[PDB]
Amino acid sequence: MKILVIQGPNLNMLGHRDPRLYGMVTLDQIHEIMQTFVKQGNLDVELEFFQTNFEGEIIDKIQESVGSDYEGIIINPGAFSHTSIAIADAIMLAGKPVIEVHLTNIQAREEFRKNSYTGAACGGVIMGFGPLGYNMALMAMVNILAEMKAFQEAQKN
Amino acid sequence: MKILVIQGPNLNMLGHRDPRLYGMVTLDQIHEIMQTFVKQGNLDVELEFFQTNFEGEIIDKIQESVGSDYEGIIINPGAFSHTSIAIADAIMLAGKPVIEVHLTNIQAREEFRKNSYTGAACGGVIMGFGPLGYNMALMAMVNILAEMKAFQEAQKN
Amino acid sequence: MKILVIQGPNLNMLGHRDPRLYGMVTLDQIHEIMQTFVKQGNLDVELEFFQTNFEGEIIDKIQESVGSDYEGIIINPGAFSHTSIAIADAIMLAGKPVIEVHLTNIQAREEFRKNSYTGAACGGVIMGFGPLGYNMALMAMVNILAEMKAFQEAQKN
Ligand SMILES: COc1ccc(C[C@@H]2C(=O)[C@@H](O)[C@H](O)C[C@]2(O)C(=O)O)cc1
Ligand SMILES: COc1ccc(C[C@@H]2C(=O)[C@@H](O)[C@H](O)C[C@]2(O)C(=O)O)cc1
Ligand SMILES: COc1ccc(C[C@@H]2C(=O)[C@@H](O)[C@H](O)C[C@]2(O)C(=O)O)cc1
Repeated sequence: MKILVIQGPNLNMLGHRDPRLYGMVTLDQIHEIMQTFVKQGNLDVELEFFQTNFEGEIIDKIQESVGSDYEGIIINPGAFSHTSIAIADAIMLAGKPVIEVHLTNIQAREEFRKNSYTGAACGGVIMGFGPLGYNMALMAMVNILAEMKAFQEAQKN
Repeated sequence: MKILVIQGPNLNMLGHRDPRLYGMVTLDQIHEIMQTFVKQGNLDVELEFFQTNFEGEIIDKIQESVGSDYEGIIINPGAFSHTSIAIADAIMLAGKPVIEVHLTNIQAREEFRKNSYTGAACGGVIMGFGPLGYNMALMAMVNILAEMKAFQEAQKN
Repeated sequence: MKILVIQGPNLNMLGHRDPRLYGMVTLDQIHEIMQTFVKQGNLDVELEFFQTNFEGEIIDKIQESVGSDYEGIIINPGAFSHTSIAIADAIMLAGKPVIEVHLTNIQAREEFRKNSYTGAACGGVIMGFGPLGYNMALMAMVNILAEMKAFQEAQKN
């Protein structure tokens, strides 16, 4: 399975600013960690990574996964989680599993971060585990996809 | 008259997901339905179509219309209707009639879709007729333009 | 010191619409006025100007200044002030002083203009002086930077 990993605004600045809620691990490092979770679990999973500060590039990227070779999306829309009805609408039209990840616990910060329009549109949401949350999402995605295919095996029969 | 039609985010995915509020017709077909309306009524109207998932491309495009061939704009800002103060400000400086269209009835859906910052800046708003809404906007644009022209022609006399 | 000046959406349209709150001076004219203020003060300041209608372009530009030789930013996020948590987050990681400027007094307009997420992340905010507000920001920026430097080399010894 090809799994698309989408990283929203300012996530490329990880490990260069703000080790209060963020630590000192970089975005590339998290992606390396995801890669070795796949490698070593021996999962038939090809990860593709995409980071952007543009809401429209996120929407473009989600729309291009439709009818593509991608079976699922792992997304951290960053600040756009709280504001982007348009990303939420793209998610609802994706026709495939989408898991939202947050590094931080968005229930425990400013009032303006508590709402997630994107999260409400995703099947599941993970927050507050830092980098590990992405490994959690990979484990879930693999199980969701296995379960979906095995359901559609015994489906026709 | 050159009339510019702007379609916002996810509108390019019509007929490719969600047959309930949206049906099964595509964006390209709606645009062919519009041309057909210009013909069957012999309107002296040249249409240019533009879809984007980018808030800034929408703003650039409205701005580009200022002191241009374009006599008016028919716009469906999509989800950005409810959030984009910047698109509303661009509409306010366009110096020409702008009409907002929605496919769905935005008074009858989620609470976060009820506000249209963009619609409030437009001269008039149309919602809940599906594809047909765009032809209704066409008919109004022609009438508004004719009345501006006549008023101006009888302003010098 | 190189100083970065970022101008948000619709600001390029100054003088080309709406002398009610906005007057008749253009964006290019404002930037010459700032240049003049530097020249006349014999300030050792190199200004770089950037305007965009794109939220992600503003965020890329703020990030690009991290680690560079730009020592400060003067920003008018325009309508994104009221909406963009993502731009506020970028300001928070900038690692350098950032001053927000508005031409108009945003406490005295529509209720939706009152909140500035970006202004709250900035060290200081200036509003309602028209173009003059940008020379006020320049004066402050120079004084803040000289203060910061007079402190670094004195804490060293
Ligand atoms: C140093 O750059 C950052 C800035 C913010 C975050 C947190 C993410 C955001 O961008 C926030 O706007 C959002 O509220 C939560 C966030 O999505 C997360 O916890 O992963 C991560 C790295
Ligand atoms: C198939 O993809 C979509 C998703 C949403 C819409 C509706 C338009 C939007 O994008 C919404 O976010 C908005 O609230 C209403 C909408 O403007 C419309 O009814 O045309 C259309 C097609
Ligand atoms: C001629 O075009 C404009 C439109 C609005 C402004 C005001 C600026 C904005 O873009 C607003 O959305 C914001 O609320 C205040 C503003 O930032 C300002 O006073 O500079 C300036 C020029």
